[PDB]
Amino acid sequence: YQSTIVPVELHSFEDAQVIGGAFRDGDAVVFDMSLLSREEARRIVDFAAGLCFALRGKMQKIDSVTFAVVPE
Amino acid sequence: YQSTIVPVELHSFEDAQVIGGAFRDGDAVVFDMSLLSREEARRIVDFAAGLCFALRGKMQKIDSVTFAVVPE
Repeated sequence: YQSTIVPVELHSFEDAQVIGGAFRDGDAVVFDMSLLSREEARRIVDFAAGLCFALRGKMQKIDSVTFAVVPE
Repeated sequence: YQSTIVPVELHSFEDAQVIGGAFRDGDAVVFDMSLLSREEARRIVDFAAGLCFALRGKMQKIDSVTFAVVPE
């Protein structure tokens, strides 16, 4: 069974849990921050860095509004 | 062998890895943000929330400049 990257269009910092749940279960996540304020985008990236640290994953910047988190 | 909470006096956002390493190994961490700028304190708390989410831990606010992360 294939494990396609989970795409997430973010709406607020509360959606950090959507990236977190998928990544915690072992899925790569690609997320879009273009509907967020500058403040909330920063918050998401910091939360995602904490996810990656905890589970030994890697965060990749695709562009100014698109990042991916990839499991170990 | 006892597992005493790890106290961390933070100096920059780079010290998120000090909270992260201890919490990832299963230690509770109590950290002080009184030497940080407002910007960096926010960044630390968001990174710590990502750590807690990933490993099913809990973050507790002690006061405006002191928080703890506790493993599951």
